Amino acid sequence: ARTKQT
Amino acid sequence: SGNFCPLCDKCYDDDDYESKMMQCGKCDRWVHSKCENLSDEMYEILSNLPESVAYTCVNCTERHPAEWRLALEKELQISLKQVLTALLNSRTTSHLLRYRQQPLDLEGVKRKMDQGNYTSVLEFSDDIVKIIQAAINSDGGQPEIKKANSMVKSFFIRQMERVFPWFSVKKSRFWE
Ligand SMILES: [Zn+2]
Ligand SMILES: [Zn+2]
Repeated sequence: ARTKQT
Repeated sequence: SGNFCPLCDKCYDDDDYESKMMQCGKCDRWVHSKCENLSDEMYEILSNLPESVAYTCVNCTERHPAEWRLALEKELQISLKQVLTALLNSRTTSHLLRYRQQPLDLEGVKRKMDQGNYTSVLEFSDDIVKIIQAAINSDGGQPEIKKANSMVKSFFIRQMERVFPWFSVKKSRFWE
């Protein structure tokens, strides 16, 4: 899952 | 250079990474963690799921519950249980903390765990810190006990940091 943290 | 979150409609810049959002693998839109009712803990855990588990927004999710929601729920319980079994299987800590004589001991932690009542990493860790610190406060100045309690304390902190790197176990209100 892509997040701003990824 | 940007777009709007499909749920709350707040704007965002494509190059702004100072926010808590997930990008839908199908429409490429970014959605706020808050717009999926996700706590900061869950956002951190979601950020750590495998790349094969894509986030999908409400508009692009065809099957409910979305696959990422199922993976997230399971990952949290698995991670928690991981720490709990490691403590239950640890001879020294089990010795001193599983059975005593709201969770009063690790056995109480398990009943809570099994009943599916643990959602918060902070609450889970707090329950265990309480049990460890309680043992420490009642070491009775007995040195072999102290060495023992200090060891299970470091073991717990290491288990927590490995399973939950983003979480500050050392900041627990219950350490004295
Ligand atoms: Zn939003
Ligand atoms: Zn989408």
